[PDB]
Amino acid sequence: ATVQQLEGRWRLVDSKGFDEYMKELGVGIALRKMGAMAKPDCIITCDGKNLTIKTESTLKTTQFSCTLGEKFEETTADGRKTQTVCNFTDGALVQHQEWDGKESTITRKLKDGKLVVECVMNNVTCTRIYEKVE
Ligand SMILES: CN1CC[C@H](C(=O)O)[C@@H](c2ccccc2)c2cc(Br)ccc21
Repeated sequence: ATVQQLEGRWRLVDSKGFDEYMKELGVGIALRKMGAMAKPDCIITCDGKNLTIKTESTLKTTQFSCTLGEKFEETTADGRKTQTVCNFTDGALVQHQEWDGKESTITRKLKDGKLVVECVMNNVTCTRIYEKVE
């Protein structure tokens, strides 16, 4: 498994636990409803150690870029400003966020040709499955 194999445009086909993960983050109702109903595409690009992830939908689009292994300020969809680090480790892209004494991890991995995105904060989890599209 390599970080490059995650590259491309992917479209959301299934979600579980997302609303509860947003509740654990303390996301307010406006943003939770938009999350309930955006069916985004996730676009992953990686050039050596440079990574960009763009999550795109008519409701909401976010994008960040980083260097793998280097701490950076991420503005999240819900407007947190986190200190994030992304690494490709044990065959998954692991995005670790720390802010105001709190932490959350988002992992992205290939499983059976699908992109599986898993979020966790304080044992509250979400799992989102994306299929590779043109
Ligand atoms: C870190 N991600 C992972 C989960 C979601 C995804 O990429 O499918 C993502 C998101 C972004 C734009 C539109 C809908 C959902 C999201 C939304 C939010 Br409100 C908080 C974190 C978060």
